[PDB]
Amino acid sequence: VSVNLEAKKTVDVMIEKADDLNIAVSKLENGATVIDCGVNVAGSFKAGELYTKVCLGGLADVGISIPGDLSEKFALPSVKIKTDFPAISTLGAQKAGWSVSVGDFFALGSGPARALSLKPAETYEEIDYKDEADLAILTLEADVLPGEDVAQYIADECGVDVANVFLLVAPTASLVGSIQIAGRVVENGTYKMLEFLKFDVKKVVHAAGIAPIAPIDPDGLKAMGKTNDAVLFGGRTYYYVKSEEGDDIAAVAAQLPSSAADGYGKPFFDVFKDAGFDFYQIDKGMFAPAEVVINDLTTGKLYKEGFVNAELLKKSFGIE
Amino acid sequence: MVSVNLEAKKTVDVMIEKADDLNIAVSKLENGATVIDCGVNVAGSFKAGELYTKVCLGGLADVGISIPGDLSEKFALPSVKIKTDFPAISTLGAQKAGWSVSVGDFFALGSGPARALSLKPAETYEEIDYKDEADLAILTLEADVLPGEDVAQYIADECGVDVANVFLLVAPTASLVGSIQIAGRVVENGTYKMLEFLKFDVKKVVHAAGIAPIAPIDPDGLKAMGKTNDAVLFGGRTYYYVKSEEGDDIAAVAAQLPSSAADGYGKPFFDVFKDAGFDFYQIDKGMFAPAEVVINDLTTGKLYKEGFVNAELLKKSFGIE
Amino acid sequence: VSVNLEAKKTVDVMIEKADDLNIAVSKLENGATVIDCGVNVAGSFKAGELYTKVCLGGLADVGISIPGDLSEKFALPSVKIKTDFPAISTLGAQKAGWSVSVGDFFALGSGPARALSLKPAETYEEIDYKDEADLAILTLEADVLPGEDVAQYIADECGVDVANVFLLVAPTASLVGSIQIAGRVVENGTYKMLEFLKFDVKKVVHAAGIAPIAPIDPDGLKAMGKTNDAVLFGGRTYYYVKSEEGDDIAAVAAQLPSSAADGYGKPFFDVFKDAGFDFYQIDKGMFAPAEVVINDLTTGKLYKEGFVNAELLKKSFGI
Repeated sequence: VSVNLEAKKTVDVMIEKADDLNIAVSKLENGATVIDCGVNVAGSFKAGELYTKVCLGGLADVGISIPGDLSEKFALPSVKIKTDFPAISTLGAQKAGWSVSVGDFFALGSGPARALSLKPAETYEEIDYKDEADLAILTLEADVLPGEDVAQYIADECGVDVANVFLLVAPTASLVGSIQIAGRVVENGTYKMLEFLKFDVKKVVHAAGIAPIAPIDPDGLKAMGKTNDAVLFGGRTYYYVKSEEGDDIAAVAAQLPSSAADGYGKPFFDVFKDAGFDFYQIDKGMFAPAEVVINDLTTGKLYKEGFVNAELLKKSFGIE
Repeated sequence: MVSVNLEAKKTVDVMIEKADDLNIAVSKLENGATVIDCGVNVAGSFKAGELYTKVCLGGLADVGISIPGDLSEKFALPSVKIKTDFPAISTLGAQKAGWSVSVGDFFALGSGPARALSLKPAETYEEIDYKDEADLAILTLEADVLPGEDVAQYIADECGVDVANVFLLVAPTASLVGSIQIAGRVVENGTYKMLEFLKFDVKKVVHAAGIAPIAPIDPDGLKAMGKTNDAVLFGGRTYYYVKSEEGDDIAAVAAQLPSSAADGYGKPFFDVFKDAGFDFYQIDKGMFAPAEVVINDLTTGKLYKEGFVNAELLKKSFGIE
Repeated sequence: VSVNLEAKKTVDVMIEKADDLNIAVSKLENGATVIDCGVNVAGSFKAGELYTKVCLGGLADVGISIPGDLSEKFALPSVKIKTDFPAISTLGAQKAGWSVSVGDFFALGSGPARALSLKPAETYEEIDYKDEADLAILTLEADVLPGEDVAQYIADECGVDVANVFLLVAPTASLVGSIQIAGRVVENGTYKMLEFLKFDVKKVVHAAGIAPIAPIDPDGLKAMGKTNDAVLFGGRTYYYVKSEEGDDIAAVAAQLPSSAADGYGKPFFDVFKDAGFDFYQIDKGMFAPAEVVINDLTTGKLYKEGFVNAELLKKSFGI
């Protein structure tokens, strides 16, 4: 299964329905396409949904719901994810694993083009996947549009013609930004499983999750904080795994939630501030869902750890 | 400039092709207009109600019917969810029931895209800076009987289209599609209150979403009006993403918007309407508003939340403990 | 409306997208099609959704929602159903009313082929429906794939050529099993209406419901238990009915939930174990949704009976 060929099905919908989605498609002088989903345009709920689905290599279903009840409790529009290709979609494609630095353009790149450039190499080793395709689709969290030199750099790294590169872009501080980041709820768990817990994510057979769409804050530092908090305080995840002899799934579940990290307990913006706006001072294990539920198909066991913390989410977003 | 009639026609064509699957009935009038019965002599269906509602929004919103996942003892009902990235155009340019249709003994409020050709009422279109241009007109009608040839001819003439290119969708208040389409007005009730009562410029609403329960169907048209209003006024949640300008007081828009800000809030609408001697004039029109309102001001990053979903009044309205 | 012809629309998507859905399509030498949705394959969320839609004869919408609000409350991925053909979809097709026993293959058969073989006959009389079709589509809750003899038995019972038989199969203990059993939340109430309450289910005009996907347990008895429990402690239903003079809809509503049954209150596995693993000692009225909501369109009345029991769901699932 090819993440670039599969994601191209959704890129084609985005391009055909650009006007309906409040996004803007441009062609660079070299033939690459840029799809502005939030820099100079508003984007839309559906554009955010489709952008997230392209980050996932087309190997997940993405929806926007309003979960929550007939009661006084706080509820928000939320992004739900379902995937039956959990390592490939979330780590082979969605993870923002490519540092894109060209002139004054700096952004983390996500999406299926990462599975042609193999960014980073160790992820593709561990999930035993690589793509083969003649087009490359990357999504970029950035406050400006990339130009011709960024497209050429991505083309060369992916081994494709630059006229076959497609770049989707939206700032952190946009609706599409809030949606795509909430849509990383499942990814934050599989990456913590792989990098921090040393759990083999090829064992995760199915996965789903949901996290709220953070309010959009025009300050990019504040938007980083509120969008991370959406996942960390508001996210729920469900992983269906096939354990093997010697695995300790109860420990994986207990270790996974954001609350197991050191420095947990404050809105991200405040954590990052306490840390001197420096990542060396931050436990990256904090980047994880609020709540983790794991069904081990090998034993029939169900584990539930963490919980959604509505008080900390409301603190983050500025409401009582 | 997007056309609400041409966009809604994509959904009308699915309703026509799938009419038997949807439990609705399409007829052709002798003057060539099309009538789509979604509840007068037919049962309609969940999907008919979804699609009816999408047509009322001009095709410029997504509409779903959710069955809530809530593993607790709390009361929960099937609900209508709305998402729109054209908020004033979809909800006010199309959805709002701004046309009083009175022809012989047929009387109903007309909603949907045809309003944006007949400009009903004029001030809405001036304030949202939108008018359609189309050679067909689609109107939905909350009525207990099917409209005939003269009603279609009147709508065609007011819309400046040929009557053969008129499409009328009809469902009683007291029907499944009536409860769905009125729950689907959850976002509209806030945008119209912003425009008409709070004098807020709704062209500043960039995105909007909302959800409201589907009221139980009561065969008494006056009781059905009360229960379906109550679904929004007590059960509706709304989410408005706005771009404020200097001098706006978004905190005050948020606080002023919910149904509970109105005088007379606090009883089922049937009882409010009766205590008021069944006359719309004795009613605070600010009462027609969502239960809960959340506003994200994109200009500042602020989040505001006002009002609340009132389960006790939904249960009282619907007759359950 | 033909439940076989309508379900074939979904079968065709399952066939075309088999690799994308982690299911396996095979053809037997006699030309029948077997679609393995969980025996030797993982299946998927979308396979389970489409399997459940095929069980309902294509006459319902099925979704998988990822509920999970902003609170400490337990929430699980759940299956939602909406239907405007409630007796035909849930009893004429979905109900697992056909005992399939051929050699050492034993399973209950669900889906549209039941409306050709008329299994059982009384259901088709009471709902006033029968199909007419030249293909037959059956779903089977089984731990092994059926072979040519099972396909030929189905073909002959349904009056079709075996080359036009389609069998979908998944074990109880699989993702598709958990999904398709949670998808029976509305059927559990319509069957109990017809069989236990003697209520005429042709009066149900619309219906919807939702139940959680149970955790998958590889023990088939424990899987039977946990997937039952998803509906009987976790399921909500909504029936829109048209009562007539003489009907007592308040009594229907009160008598329908799982909690009105004898032996209610323990996870099903434990109920069943106490019963000596014998369906004779079990009140089958316990196979009902946890919560029942009825709107009587003739009167405008709303009734709500039963309730979701999150503590017993948690007990059943071991958390």
